Parts: sequence; structure tokens; C-alpha cells
Amino acid sequence: LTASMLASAPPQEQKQMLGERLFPLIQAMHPTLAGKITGMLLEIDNSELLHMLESPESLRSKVDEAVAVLQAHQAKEAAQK
Amino acid sequence: RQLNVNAKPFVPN
Ligand SMILES: [Zn+2]
Repeated sequence: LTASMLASAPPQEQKQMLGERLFPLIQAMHPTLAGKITGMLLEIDNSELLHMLESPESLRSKVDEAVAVLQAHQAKEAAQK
Repeated sequence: RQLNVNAKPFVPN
């Protein structure tokens, strides 16, 4: 995936393009929550999403962050809701 | 660094 291929497509479809490259990696880390985490991350700068696709420590760091918030939220909706 | 927990899940293709 190149930045050129990305400008070639429109917004909505650029995330789809990026998600395809991101999914397999995020999946390896979390097979079950993969879909969701990916979805959550796709609302970030493509320029930075492009960076994460080249930096594992960065991708992982972002993934763990998403995992934490995701669980804290759900747990919240559990105690009260 | 702010994330949306209600973001629509992505699906492979
Ligand atoms: Zn919440």
C-alpha cells in the first residue's frame, strides 16, 4: 500500500483500503476483538495509520490503548446499565 | 490520542 494509491480513492474507501492492511496485524494480537479494534483505529489520521502500518511498536501501542478503553467502557455499561 | 468505542467494526475482504 502506497500513499499514492490512497489519494487515488475517496475518503470512505480509503479507510477500507487501510483496514485491509491493518486487520491481519491487529487480528494476530486479538483474534476475537480484531474487527472492532480495527474499526476504532480507522478514525485516525491516515498519515499516522500509514505510520503504524510501518511501526509495529506503534500499532501495538495503539491497539493496547483501544483494548483498555473498550473494556473500561463495556464494564461501565455493565455495572450501571 | 482519543478513541471512539462506538466505531463501526471493520470487516475483511
Ligand atoms: Zn463509555
